Amino acid sequence: ELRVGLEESELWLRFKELTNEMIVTKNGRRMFPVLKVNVSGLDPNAMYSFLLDFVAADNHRWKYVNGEWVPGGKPEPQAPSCVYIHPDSPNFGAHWMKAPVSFSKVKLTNKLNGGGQIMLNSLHKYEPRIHIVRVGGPQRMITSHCFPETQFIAVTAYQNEEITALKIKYN
Ligand SMILES: CCn1cc(NC(=O)C2CCC2)cn1
Repeated sequence: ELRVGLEESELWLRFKELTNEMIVTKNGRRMFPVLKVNVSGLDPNAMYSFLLDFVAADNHRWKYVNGEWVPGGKPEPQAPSCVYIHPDSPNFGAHWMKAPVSFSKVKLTNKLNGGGQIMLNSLHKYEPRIHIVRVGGPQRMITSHCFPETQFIAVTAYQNEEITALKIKYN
């Protein structure tokens, strides 16, 4: 059975219990913590690409109001985000299972750009999701996994200094 797990879940849970925030810039900003996934149960010899996208967790705008995050009252349907291809893709099952698959080079932006950078809406809450795509073979296959532990609000600057402090303490 194909098993997908989150590396460093206990750290992600520290961020999550404060409401995690990720900075977005015009040119795009890398994530901290980095999404790292433990994968087992692949065919060592089969061919796979690792894809990353961000699901709008709800249809609302969020605002930091008197030291706490609160959703607006005006739901807007959230278009799905663009997909980031892990740069080691495409690659053998063995490659993907020998060390945690680390998305250290994805950059989160607030502006439509050449591409590579993933555009998110500022003050929307996001749930990271991967797709493991079996490629090359006749029969294609996808397996998808969400990481609730890694939810965050996209922000142009940090609102909760408790987050600012955790980011510095562990980077
Ligand atoms: C990072 C190098 N790279 C990989 C691709 N495309 C794929 O792997 C396709 C299989 C479905 C997505 C394009 N560039």
